[PDB]
Formats: sequence, C-alpha cells, structure tokens
Amino acid sequence: AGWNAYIDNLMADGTCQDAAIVGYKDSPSVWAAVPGKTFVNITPAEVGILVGKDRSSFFVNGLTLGGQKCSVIRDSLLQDGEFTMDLRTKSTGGAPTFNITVTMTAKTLVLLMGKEGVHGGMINKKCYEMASHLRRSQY
Amino acid sequence: DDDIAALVVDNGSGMCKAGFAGDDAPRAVFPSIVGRPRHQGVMVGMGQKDSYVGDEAQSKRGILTLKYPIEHGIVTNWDDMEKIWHHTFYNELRVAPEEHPVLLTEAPLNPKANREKMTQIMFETFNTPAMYVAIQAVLSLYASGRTTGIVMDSGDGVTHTVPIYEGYALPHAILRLDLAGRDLTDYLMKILTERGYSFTTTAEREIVRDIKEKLCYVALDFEQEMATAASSSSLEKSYELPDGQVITIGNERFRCPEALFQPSFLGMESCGIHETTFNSIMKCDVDIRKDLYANTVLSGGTTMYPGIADRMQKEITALAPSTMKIKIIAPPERKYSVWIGGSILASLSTFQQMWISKQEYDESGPSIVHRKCF
Ligand SMILES: Nc1ncnc2c1ncn2[C@@H]1O[C@H](COP(=O)(O)OP(=O)(O)OP(=O)(O)O)[C@@H](O)[C@H]1O
Ligand SMILES: [Sr+2]
Repeated sequence: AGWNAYIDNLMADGTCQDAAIVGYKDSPSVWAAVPGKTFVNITPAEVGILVGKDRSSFFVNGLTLGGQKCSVIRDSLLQDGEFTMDLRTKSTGGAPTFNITVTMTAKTLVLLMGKEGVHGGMINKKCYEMASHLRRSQY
Repeated sequence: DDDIAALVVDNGSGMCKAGFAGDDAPRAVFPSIVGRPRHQGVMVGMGQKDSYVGDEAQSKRGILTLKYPIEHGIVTNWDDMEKIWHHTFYNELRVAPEEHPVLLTEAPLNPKANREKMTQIMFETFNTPAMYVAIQAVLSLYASGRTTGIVMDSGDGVTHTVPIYEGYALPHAILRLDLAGRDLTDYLMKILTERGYSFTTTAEREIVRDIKEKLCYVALDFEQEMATAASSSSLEKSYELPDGQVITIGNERFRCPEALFQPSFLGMESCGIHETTFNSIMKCDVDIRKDLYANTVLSGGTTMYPGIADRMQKEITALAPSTMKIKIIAPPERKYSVWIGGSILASLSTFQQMWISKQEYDESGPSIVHRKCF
C-alpha cells in the first residue's frame, strides 16, 4: 500500500526496529513510518537540523529525531554520491543504543534504526539500497 | 580452529603484523619495505629475485634500494603494497587467500579511493571470500575491553587521537600528527652527532633505533629533569657499537621523546600529543566527553617510553576541567594493540555478519566499503 511497501519492506528481515520516509521538501512531512515508534514523530525543526546549512554543531551539541537524542557519527548527507549520515542514540539509565542511517534522495529522507547489536554498516547499506530505488524514480 | 580463522593483517608505516584470528600475538611481524637491487642482483640460492620484501630486505638494506609503500599511515604505492600482501600470505603465513576472510586495518581518516582500492585488490587480485577494513585505533580500544574512549595511537609515521563512541570512531574529531617513531630516531641521531658522534655506516643508522628504544625515557618535568641531568652520577648510560666503540648518552635519553610534547624541539609548529588528545575531546558530543577522559588509551610502538602514562596524565590533568576523573590506560601489551583487537573481533561469531562478501562486492562494486565499514 504505497510508500508503506518500502517501510514494511525495510522491516522484513528482523534487523531494524523503525523506518520512515519523510518529504523534507517545503513543510517536512512523514509519508510513511513504522507506526507508533520514534520517527512517526519527527518534526520540521529536526529535519531543518538534518538538512541544515550548518553542518557542524550537531557534533558537540547533538540532534534529536522524534524526541530521541542522537550523536552524529558520519555526515555525508549533503555530499554527492554519498547521501548518508550515520547516527547512534544516547542512553540514560543503562538502556541499549542503536545505529541510524538517514539517506537524502531527491525529495525524500529515508531513516532506519537497527535492533540492538546490529552494526552501523548493515543499516547503512540497507537504508542506502532502498533509497537508490527512490532516487532512480524521481523521488 | 586454525584452518579457518580470518587472517588479521595490520598495515603499519614501519611494521606489518599478520596472524590468525583467535590468537594472542602476531605470527609474522615484518619491516614495511620492498627493496630492489638497483644493480642486477641475485644470490645463487634464490631465483632472479629483484624485490626482497620485509626482513630479508632489512638484511641487505645496505646493498639495496628500499621503497616504503605505506606513508603517514596512507598507501602511496599500490603495486609495492600488492607485493607486501602477496608475501604476507604466500611466504609469511603460508596461506591461501581464497579460503580465509581478511580483516585489513586502515588509518583513521584514510582517503576514500584508498579504501576502495584495497577492497578492489583484495577481491579481484587475491579472490578473498570476504573482507573488512577496520580503523586501527578502534581495535586498540576493543582489545582493552572497551567500547567508548579515545585512543592515542603512535606508530612510526603518524599519531592520531581518535574519539570512539560505542565502537565507532568519530571522524570529525580525529586529529593527525605527523610526528611519530621515525621523527624520534632521527632527532636522537642529530643530537648524538651534535655531540661529535659518528653514525656513518648504513647498519649503524639503524643503531640509533636501538639506543632510542633502549635508553629513552619521558621526563615528568623536563625542566627539573634537565638539572637532574647536570646532577649527573646516574643518568649517563653507554651503548656499544658493532665497531667495538662506546657511546655515552645522558640528557639526550629524555630530550628525545620530549619532541612528542613540544614539537618545537623538532622545528614544528605542532601542538604536542597532550594537547591534541584534549582538542579531539573538545570536538566531540558534550555528553560523551566525560567518557573520553576516563578512557584515554595509548597504543603503538612510540607509546612504549617509560614515564609516558604519568606524563600524559599530568598534562591532561592540567588542561581538563578541575573535576574530570582522568584515567590514562596503558596496557603493557600496547606495541601490539591494533593486531590483538582485530584478532578478538574477527574471531567472534558476531563478526561473520559484518564482512563484505565476494557476493556483495559483485553486487555493488568497490564503493560498498563506505557503507559497511561504518
Ligand atoms: N620501547 C620502544 N620505545 C620507543 N619506540 C619504540 C619502542 N618499541 C617500538 N618503538 C617504535 O615504535 C615504532 C613502531 O610502532 P608501530 O608498530 O606502532 O608503528 P607502525 O604500525 O609501523 O606505524 P604507523 O601507525 O604510522 O602506521 C617504531 O618507530 C619503533 O622505533
Ligand atoms: Sr599502526
């Protein structure tokens, strides 16, 4: 069912725990998201941070995605033929943390969060192959 | 169990260490040089072999011209690195590349196209079932049993301070210093020759390497240490030439490693090692800094100097906010940290879902290294 086929796809093999497609164009808007998890809640401000002209203060300060706080590991989001930013989640009170890749396509922002113990590269590679299929679609 | 086990290959600027995952120490440690005769050579107890590689080229270094592939951690010469690797498998470990996955290590901040050329070679030229490329400082950390921290890695050609959050190096806060073991062998020979000494014959250019490694020390207070060279008695030690002759070294022993803390001694504008750990820490996420001060780990041959843990502590304690618990970690097996961190990692069943497989390389090409190795 629409953009939902991408997300139910991303979720298919029991490595991710969240997925979302977000038009970052004009007012940012989630177009499909794993229901009731974090990215269903992403907001314009945070999108503004992800696609911000200031590409540096997110390293000291951090960023939130949902209300979830996250350290930026790599950012090559705005960089051609790269498109990825890789992130890890901050904990309090011992909880697990999780890798995230965000991939900018022409119009969409695809984000995908691993289960605990899945490595940043499976996520990066998977979120990037899915987004390829947006970019080779004028999306 | 041996035949099958990944081969860990650690590619250093001065030294390469290669072995089998699940092992305690490197099985082959060798010089990182290719040496071609520059006069048609060959002993008649060898083929017309005009590239000697590793240590069988150290012991003819005087009669040969030596090329260094790896430089400041980065590979400048790709067919002579290809030679080194062929010698790693086929002559040092006596292995077949098409039956073992390889974990190759790489420099912090290693150029894009380098990561791809070593994915390229390994797959197409050695037909590797699988491979992974890990940054060296991150395997130093895992081998100390840690996941968050900052490593200060000082080899032969470079030093970097790498902040790592949960097994992931933070590339923006990585800082590179081009002053490491060779810079210190060189500066030792000049202060020794300034005392009217003579290191005039080839082998003996390599004899400063052993004084450096055998007698140098890091001073706690360079200043009160220099006048605790003038209150001599116990500071001069002697070294014996092959020639029969004697060397005596005194203020030089601690004045050599001091170029790490004060690179003005070397004529360099760079900050020393103590400031660079502190300036990577300041570039990281506000909420992991306290973790990075509690886990400062040193790794690499140039961190082996007596006094370097204490002097690193004393110095980071002066720049750091007046409260930070600062725990400098200097595991006694730290000349080999990058290799035993990779041996641990490539032995966990965890890791087999972490490699780039032959299949994936076909699927994607060489680019995939950027996706999967972070
Ligand atoms: N006890 C020691 N004191 C001082 N230096 C030492 C000692 N033992 C080894 N070294 C120096 O450490 C260097 C080798 O360390 P190492 O194996 O970490 O470097 P490398 O891997 O070849 O280089 P790089 O990180 O630049 O790639 C040599 O310069 C050697 O002189
Ligand atoms: Sr090294």
